[PDB]
Amino acid sequence: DLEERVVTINRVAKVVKGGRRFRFTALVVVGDKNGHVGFGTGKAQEVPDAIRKAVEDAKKNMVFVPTVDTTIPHTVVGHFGGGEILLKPASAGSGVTAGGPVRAVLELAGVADVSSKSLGSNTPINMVRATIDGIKQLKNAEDVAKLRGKTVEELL
RNA sequence: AAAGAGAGUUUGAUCCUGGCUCAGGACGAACGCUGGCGGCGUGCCUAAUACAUGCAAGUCGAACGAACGGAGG
Ligand SMILES: [Mg+2]
Ligand SMILES: [Mg+2]
Ligand SMILES: [Mg+2]
Ligand SMILES: [Mg+2]
Ligand SMILES: [Mg+2]
Ligand SMILES: [Mg+2]
Repeated sequence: DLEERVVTINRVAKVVKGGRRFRFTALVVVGDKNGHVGFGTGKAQEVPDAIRKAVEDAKKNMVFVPTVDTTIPHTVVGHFGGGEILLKPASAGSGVTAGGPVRAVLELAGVADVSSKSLGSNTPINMVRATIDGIKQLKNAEDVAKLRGKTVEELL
């Protein structure tokens, strides 16, 4: 299946000679606890329509998270735009410590032991983009062992 | 083995930079409302300002000076 959570909704405007027109832009993070997660944005005159459009957008750009032993294999840093998110492994039973959007994306991804810090701006969309970007350069022991032509025991 | 949570605020709406404020912990603490008990601790942070009253450094007859029972008269 696919579970979704709403992050934020913002009312944006645009000026015309007859006044102004407003509409809502909604950010939605979808994912399942198997290790798949994604984010999306929607825009509509009504909030539920924006949520539905954001969900449909998020369903099209899913990614995967390596979650060996329910923990990030190694620390990484995202760098998208003006946001910075640092993710590092945590011990078993430590829970998840993160900011709002980062907590949402990590919880929907499926990880249970990870600690993160925000080192940049606090704009939610840039925070989510930075978190996903940091998730990009994750690694698995088997994959790097195959890349370097050796076994896991030799590498670890 | 250890390993870090953010929020509000400049705009008609944005994205950055930047300051201000708040969410936590600790006192030899003080003030306000209130107040049942037990154990263990702490109590002039200011005037090293001025001091009633009492006690805190004396002891050795094995180196040289006591009343009584009591020799004797
Ligand atoms: Mg797009
Ligand atoms: Mg505040
Ligand atoms: Mg009191
Ligand atoms: Mg009282
Ligand atoms: Mg008591
Ligand atoms: Mg003193």
